[PDB]
Amino acid sequence: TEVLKRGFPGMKSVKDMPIVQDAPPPGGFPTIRIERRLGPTGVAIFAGLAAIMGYGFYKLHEQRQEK
Amino acid sequence: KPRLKPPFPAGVGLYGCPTTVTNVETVAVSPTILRRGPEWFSSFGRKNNAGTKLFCISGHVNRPVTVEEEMSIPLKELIERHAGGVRGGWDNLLAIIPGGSSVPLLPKKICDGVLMDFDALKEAQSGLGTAAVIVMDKSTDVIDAIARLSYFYKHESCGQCTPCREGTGWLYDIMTRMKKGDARLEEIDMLWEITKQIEGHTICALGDAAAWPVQGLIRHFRGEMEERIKSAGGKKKLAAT
Ligand code: SF4
Repeated sequence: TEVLKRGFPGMKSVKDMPIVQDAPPPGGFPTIRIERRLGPTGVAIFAGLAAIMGYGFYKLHEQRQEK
Repeated sequence: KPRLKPPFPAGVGLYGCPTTVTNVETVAVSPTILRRGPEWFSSFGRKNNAGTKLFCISGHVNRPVTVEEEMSIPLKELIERHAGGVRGGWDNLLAIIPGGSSVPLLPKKICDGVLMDFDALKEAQSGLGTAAVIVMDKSTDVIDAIARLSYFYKHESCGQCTPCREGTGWLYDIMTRMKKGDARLEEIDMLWEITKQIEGHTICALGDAAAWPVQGLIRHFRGEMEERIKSAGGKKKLAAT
């Protein structure tokens, strides 16, 4: 019965029946990432903030004298 | 259509009365045995194999013949004398059925030496049967011959019981496919299994007589069947590609 389904003309043995299924490619699939993959120093952040605030305070002093 | 035993014909037979069925040749030799004595009759052949026997030699034989002979005679003696030997010489022999059609065949190696006897063909995996000798030579397709025997047993089934009635046609279909080589290699083992399913499982002995020639063909010529399957793909697989 299975010979009626998968067998081909001139098949000599039942062990010669083809199998074509969903299969990985030869060599398999390539590897993948599994695990988790990953700022500025606080001195640098505080220095930039101090520079901006110092410029602001200088401008405040200048506009106060003009007023 | 045969009855099941028990009852037995000597207990309940024809018209419900005690009855014995005997062969013509069994009946006919009895007056000569009674007149000439039992010691004269038992002086021929081996022990438990006494007396004389009519032999019919047919097939590929130079002088086919119905001839009377002593029992326990060799096949080669019985064929070379009284029948002129095998057509083309003894080396042209392929196979011989020694006991009609219901017994398995024998190849050339067993035949050279075996005695035509009840207790000698049985040990050679055959039987004396009716002592009807059928000779085939090397020009014979032995699968075709046993296929025609399978056709005979399909045609002669009375159809009463399930294994004989359904399986003789199945054996004939499988053998017809095997003759052309349109089969698989494991279908030979399937064929042996189907003969073992028929044999010993029926009402009468025609089922056994239908299984036995195929068993002998498989046993002594499985290589021929395998070669017939393999070489058929030299004319069937050229169209598949
Ligand atoms: S074995 Fe065949 S012939 Fe004998 S009783 Fe069964 S069917 Fe009929």
